[PDB]
Amino acid sequence: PQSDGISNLHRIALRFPKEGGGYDMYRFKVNPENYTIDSPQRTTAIKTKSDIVIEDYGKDIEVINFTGTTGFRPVREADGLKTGKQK
Amino acid sequence: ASEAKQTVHTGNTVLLMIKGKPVGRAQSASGQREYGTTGVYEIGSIMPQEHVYLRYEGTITVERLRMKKENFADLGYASLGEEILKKDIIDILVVDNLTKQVIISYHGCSANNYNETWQTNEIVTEEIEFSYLTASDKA
Amino acid sequence: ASEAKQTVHTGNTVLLMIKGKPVGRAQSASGQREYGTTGVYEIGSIMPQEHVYLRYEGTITVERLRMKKENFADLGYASLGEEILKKDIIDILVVDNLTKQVIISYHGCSANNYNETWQTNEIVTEEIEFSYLTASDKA
Amino acid sequence: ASEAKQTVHTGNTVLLMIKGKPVGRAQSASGQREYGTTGVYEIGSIMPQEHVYLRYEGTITVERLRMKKENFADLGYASLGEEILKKDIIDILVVDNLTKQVIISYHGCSANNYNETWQTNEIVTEEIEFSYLTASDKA
Amino acid sequence: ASEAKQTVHTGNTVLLMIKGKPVGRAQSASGQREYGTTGVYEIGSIMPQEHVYLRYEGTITVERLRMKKENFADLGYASLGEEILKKDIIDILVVDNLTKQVIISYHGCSANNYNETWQTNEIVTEEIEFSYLTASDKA
Amino acid sequence: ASEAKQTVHTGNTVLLMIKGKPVGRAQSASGQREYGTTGVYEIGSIMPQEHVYLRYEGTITVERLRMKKENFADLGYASLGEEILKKDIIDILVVDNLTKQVIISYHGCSANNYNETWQTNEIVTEEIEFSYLTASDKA
Amino acid sequence: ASEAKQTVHTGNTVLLMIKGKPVGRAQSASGQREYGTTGVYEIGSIMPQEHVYLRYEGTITVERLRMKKENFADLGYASLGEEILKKDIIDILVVDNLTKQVIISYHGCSANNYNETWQTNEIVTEEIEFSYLTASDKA
Repeated sequence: PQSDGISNLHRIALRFPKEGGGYDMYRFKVNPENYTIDSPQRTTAIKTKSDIVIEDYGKDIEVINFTGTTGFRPVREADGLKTGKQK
Repeated sequence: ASEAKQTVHTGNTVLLMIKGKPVGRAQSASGQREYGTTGVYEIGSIMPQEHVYLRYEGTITVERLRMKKENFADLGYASLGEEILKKDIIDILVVDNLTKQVIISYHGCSANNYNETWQTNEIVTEEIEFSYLTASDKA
Repeated sequence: ASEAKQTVHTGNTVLLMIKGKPVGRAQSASGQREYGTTGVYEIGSIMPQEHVYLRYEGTITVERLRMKKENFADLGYASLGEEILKKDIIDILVVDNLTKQVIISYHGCSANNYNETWQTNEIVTEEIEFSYLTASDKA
Repeated sequence: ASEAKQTVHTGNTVLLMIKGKPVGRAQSASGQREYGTTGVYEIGSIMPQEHVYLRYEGTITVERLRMKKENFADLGYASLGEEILKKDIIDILVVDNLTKQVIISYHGCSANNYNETWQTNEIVTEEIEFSYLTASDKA
Repeated sequence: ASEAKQTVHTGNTVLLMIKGKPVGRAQSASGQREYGTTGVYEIGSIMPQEHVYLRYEGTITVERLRMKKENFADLGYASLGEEILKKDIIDILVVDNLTKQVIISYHGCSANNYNETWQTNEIVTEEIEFSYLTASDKA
Repeated sequence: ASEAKQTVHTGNTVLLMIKGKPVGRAQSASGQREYGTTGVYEIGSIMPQEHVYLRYEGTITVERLRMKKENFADLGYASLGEEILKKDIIDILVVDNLTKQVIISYHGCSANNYNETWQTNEIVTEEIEFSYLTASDKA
Repeated sequence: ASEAKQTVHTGNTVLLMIKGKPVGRAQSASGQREYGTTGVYEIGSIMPQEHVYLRYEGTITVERLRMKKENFADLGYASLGEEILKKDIIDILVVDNLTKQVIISYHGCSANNYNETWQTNEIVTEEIEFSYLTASDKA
């Protein structure tokens, strides 16, 4: 949920794979500043001498891109006290 | 009322010192600071998460009636033309007149500008707007 | 007319409390809170159809006459140089004199700019501008 | 001179109402509008062909002495921190004191800012700069 | 001295006529007309060799004390919301009191901004800013 | 003191002339000039090598009480709407009242704006801000 | 008190010398010299570690009451039109009245803007703004 006056903000988390199986849980302590998501389509257009032909092949590989800054002031961690540079 | 027994600084009880020497006929000594504070905004909430510092900025302005000798050029602080490159870090203090005890120091300064005015039936003045690295104090 | 019956708040019926202590010899405190409120416009219709809120731009300024000692910097609220670093978050409260009921409170302030002003003859004056995370109150 | 027989509004004969309730100790109630009018210029002539509207803009500012109770936070209009997202469209009227007849209405508002001042030997104030969608009137 | 012999126009010898009626209890009317005049410069010569005219930026402001009724909005010149839409072009004339000869005229005005101002105690004041297609006159 | 024997110009001893005709009830005649001077800076030194001129700019403002006849529209200088394109280079002088000897001339002008004010119990005025090519003088 | 013993410079003890002659009936002369001083910041540390100097932005303004003749333009310092061209570099000195010792000097001034001001009744006033290559002095 976003801050909507009904629930408090909940920030993004990355769950990386662990060498021996199972997973990490890297959660961001400041959320991104820019967040962009692209959804390209594989549709192509060819122009015949007397008509246009529209052809589609379905959904294409989506792209996720986002940008942000790690906080400055120290913030407690679920198993430590880690600063922004350590994060 | 009494000097030792008041508990606010009047301009009476403050000396202004610079290059280890008291100044005659100084007027104002305004010291302004900006720590460029601008907290991180964050998509998903309306309000800043923490307020954080982005660049120190320190200005001290001194204004003075122009004395016939020992003006800020004669005391060596101010200068005209290229000669400024020969100058070095000037040093400034604010002191208790009643005990000669430092209130604060400005531990490294340089001039921005050296404004001057002559006017009809008026007293001439120097003005200097120094920039400075840091300010500190002990005792 | 009397304190026990007047309907309006005044400079004499309020106390400004910082870190559990009353501020001495302030002159004014002023707070601006702006939500960056903006209307959402639309092609085909000239007028906006709702407002929305952008960033909680929240600030309080404190102007004060310099106590002979125990000023902000000396007592440990303002800072100079890389002292700004160490000065963790500070809390401020505006307090109703007789009962010391809360009027409003500022969870976690943070300095922006600090101005100490000396002038010919007159009393030394101090200015600080604080930005805070969230203002709040309880009765 | 007489109330029923003058033909100009003094601040005497105007009530200010908000959320269906009269306000105590309000001061100014300035309502400003901009219809972003900027007529089309056109190559081949010096002068605009017709003046046309590009975006409605409506601001109503209210300024008030801070009352001990039923301030604009207690009446629910203003608010501090995230809690604003819980708020809803406030509603404001300007009324004939002598007959309780509406002069104009502002049929949907939201706050921009909630400026406040405490000062030495002075009366405290609230200020609100509401933005609003539309204004209308009947009778 | 007398009206029948004075050489100068005054506030008392002029009437402001809008849509065929005299405006009541105005305070000031001021008109700016700027041609955007600009000089044409040249390589090799530092000074411009002619001026040319860009855009007829023409405006008149009207400031008025609020009549108890029949103000601009009530009588049907100013507007609110999507009423701005329907209010077709309006004409204004400045008129020489005795003869009601034309002084100047504004073919087709159009609103820009509308400001109604209430304040403690005092008379309510109104401001409107109009932009027009072409100013003109005949004797 | 005496007219022939003073050696400073009072507004008394100056006539203002325009299109070869003296003006009645003119007020101010401010003439401002900017030669866009901005000397060449140069990498390898702190200071400008020579100060050089980048664009001539000449403005003369005239302010006048609005006369009942022979206003700046009747004298043909000012104009309303498209009709300005029909106008031609106006010509202005500043003259010794005591001898009708030119002090300076403005040898080619055009209007920027034609600001006007009517106000309650006040004298009406014209204002013109002419731009001009060159200024010169002989004898 | 006396000229032979006072410690401060005043409008009455100074003479302004241009091209070897004293300026008559000036009102004020004011000079701004700014080095464009700027601090060099750094990643990882919030405060700047030295200042450096950019451009010698040096200026003097002269304001004067118009002498009946031999003003700046007439006597050959100010200029109009393509006269600016021919007016080679000019030198100015500020001079201590009794001894005519140098106070400060301006090697090679150059005009920026020239303003001649006529107004109803009052004395005609003149303004010139000069920019110079290097200010300097010798005792």
